Amino acid sequence: ATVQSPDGNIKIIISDEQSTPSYSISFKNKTVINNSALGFEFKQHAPFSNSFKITKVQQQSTNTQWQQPWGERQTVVDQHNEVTVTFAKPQPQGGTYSVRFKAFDSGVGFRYEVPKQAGLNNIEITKELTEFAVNNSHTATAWWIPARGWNRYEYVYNTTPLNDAALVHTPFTFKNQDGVHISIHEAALVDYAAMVLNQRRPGVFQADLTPWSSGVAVKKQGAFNTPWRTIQIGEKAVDLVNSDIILNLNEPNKLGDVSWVKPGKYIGIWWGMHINTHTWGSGDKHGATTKNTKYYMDFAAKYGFDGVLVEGWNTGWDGDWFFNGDVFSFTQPYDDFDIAALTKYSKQTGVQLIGHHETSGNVSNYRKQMADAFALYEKSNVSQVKTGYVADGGNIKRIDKNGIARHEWHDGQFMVNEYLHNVKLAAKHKISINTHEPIKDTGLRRTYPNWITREGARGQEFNAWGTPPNPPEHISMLAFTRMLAGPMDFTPGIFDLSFNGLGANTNRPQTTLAKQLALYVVLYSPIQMAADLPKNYLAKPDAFQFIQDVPTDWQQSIALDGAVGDFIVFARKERKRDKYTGNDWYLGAVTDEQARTIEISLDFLDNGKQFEAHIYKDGKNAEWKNNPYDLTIEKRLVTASDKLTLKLATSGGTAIRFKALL
Ligand SMILES: [Ca+2]
Ligand SMILES: [Cl-]
Ligand SMILES: [Cl-]
Ligand SMILES: [Mg+2]
Repeated sequence: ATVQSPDGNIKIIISDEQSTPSYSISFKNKTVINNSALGFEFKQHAPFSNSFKITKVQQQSTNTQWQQPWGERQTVVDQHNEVTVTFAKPQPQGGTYSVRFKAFDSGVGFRYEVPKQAGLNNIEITKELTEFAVNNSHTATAWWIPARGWNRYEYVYNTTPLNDAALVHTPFTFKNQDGVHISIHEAALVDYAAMVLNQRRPGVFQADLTPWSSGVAVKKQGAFNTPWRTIQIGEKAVDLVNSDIILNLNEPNKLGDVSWVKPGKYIGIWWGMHINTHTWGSGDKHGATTKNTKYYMDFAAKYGFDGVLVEGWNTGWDGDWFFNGDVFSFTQPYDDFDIAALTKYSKQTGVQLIGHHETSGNVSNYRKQMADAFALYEKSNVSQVKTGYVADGGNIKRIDKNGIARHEWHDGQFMVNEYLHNVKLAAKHKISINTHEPIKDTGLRRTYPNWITREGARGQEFNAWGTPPNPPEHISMLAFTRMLAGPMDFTPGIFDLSFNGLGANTNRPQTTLAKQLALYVVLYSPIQMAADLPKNYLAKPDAFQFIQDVPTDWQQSIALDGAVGDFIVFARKERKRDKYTGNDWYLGAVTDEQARTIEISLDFLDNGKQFEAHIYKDGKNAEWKNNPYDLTIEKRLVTASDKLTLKLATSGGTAIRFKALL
């Protein structure tokens, strides 16, 4: 069986000639994915592996578009060819299953659909046999983070030959010697275990499902489908970025009217604890006090921020909060945090309190309190909650039905279901969720638009204490790996880079000031933090104006140029909403440890309109180690026929507001 992208450049061949069912993929008539196996093994049920033959293919196609409630673009185009391939094996130990393939111009998705059949009752998958066999893997280069490690998704990216990537998380991005870029991920991860990629024979990446503590991967009753497995393929790195395949593979919005989900910018009592000017726990330096929260709310109201995150408001942080998962209350504030007074103040200022639920990995202590916790927040006019699951890999703690503690993975079926339960319950209270230590993004924000963002990668917080902090290349890695999954709460915008001393050997963002501004356009999220202390923004009002101006919701987004681990340039057009007319464009560019010159055409600007570019760029002598603050701000009249030379300092960047003129 064969299915091709609409333009014909991607071609998938599905076969039954090998030991098992298999597929392969060519791009512009060069094989990029060799024969790759399909099937399952189960704990007790007979395997779905060899001796299955193709009995039927069903071809169809799609050419449609749909609108996002919020996002990186307003209109999403869905154009693909589709084939459902049915496999059958005769008895004894026979069976049948289908695989559905969708071929887009930017990549392919496939999933298994196992129908009701005699003897398929309560089953437990122990292995998914799916492979991604990369052709010419000996000359390919990969950019990856290890899977199953003690620190979950929070690793800096490795740059290695593809054959060195032994056990990796997705999105898993690499390029072959021809320059073709490929990224493997998954979409609509629902009631199933996350896929890790395990390199077997060289270049053969086998699905490695994250298991329950008991050792099985996925529990199902009867007929079941898998999540989609996705293979993005493009001639350029930015072709991976500019694809909507992950969203297109998810089910449409199930929450109805989601106008109560509000993209916007926020600040927080947060960074002070990470740089040790405040504590999460009670005492003389407690961050989460009524007085401090009102001070942040006044600042937010004055400078145009929608909400104030406050961490450490609830009892249980005293001591070493990493070990306090059993004792957190999600309804009882500390005595110095007057939530009723802050509810009144939020209505008086128009600035909302943003809630915070850190579990330190104990999800049963959270689950038992969750209904009361969201009721309190709904009563308190709280519309967004940041959740947290800080614990080492494999050390989620749950209490089973017999009262016995078990350890689970953040990305097993158990936690996949746990996260979605939290999001669905929050939606009943009109609360949106920002998940730290999450399951990776698989596009479910389409289906549940209150799941607005997540962390699931090293963000700004590692620049306070990472030892070492994130390297200069980190953003340009994220843009082509983690960010292919969906939005990230990076918490950009640190203006005081000197709190631990300057130079290359201290814990600090290893960037220039202009790169901190560029992050607001480079890293998409519907909510963007201005992460720093308010007084640090008051010290730099001209630079702060960009953060005040920049939206977080976009009618269109275009990655204009870039290279993995080196640089990226984004242009985005604001969505018409709230104070934004919908006419302004924004640009952000960042580099790695190297200074870089990038030539950019402005032909993305609307034809026939004049713009005033407000350009925030590295000063002539800027360099991140000892001169990160040199900054130039320039105004320049431009149109679509103009061009721009970006001059990025070492770990530098540029941020631009293109203000449409009447
Ligand atoms: Ca974290
Ligand atoms: Cl994580
Ligand atoms: Cl960084
Ligand atoms: Mg580089």
